[PDB]
Amino acid sequence: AECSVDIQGNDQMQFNTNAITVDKSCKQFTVNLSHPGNLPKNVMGHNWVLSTAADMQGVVTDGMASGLDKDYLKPDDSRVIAHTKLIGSGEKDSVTFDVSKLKEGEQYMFFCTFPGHSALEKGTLTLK
Ligand SMILES: [Cu+2]
Repeated sequence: AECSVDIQGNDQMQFNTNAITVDKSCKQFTVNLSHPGNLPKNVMGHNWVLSTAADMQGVVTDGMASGLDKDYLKPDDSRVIAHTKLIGSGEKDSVTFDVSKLKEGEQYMFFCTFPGHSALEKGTLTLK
């Protein structure tokens, strides 16, 4: 949509897109994560996290390492640019971020930090 994307995380851990293109015109960008299916947060929770492609592994490891209670995102982790909370089936959440935080020509990956989910739930964000 205009400066927004509606992305989904389903019970067979996949995202409904794998490519997000944020236009330079947008001053803010909004992602609305929604979760269809019936499998609950502790078994198939999802979240939308944004970092540079280089930082990704690290955010994922230190988030995995931090636990359900901390929604698998290490607290005040400087590498995560924007993130939603972890949601189970039937939940929704959105995050708007400053597009001026995205550097032109850098590689940004979006992903889900919940254990084992990044292997299929992750894609690219490109700021044109
Ligand atoms: Cu996930």
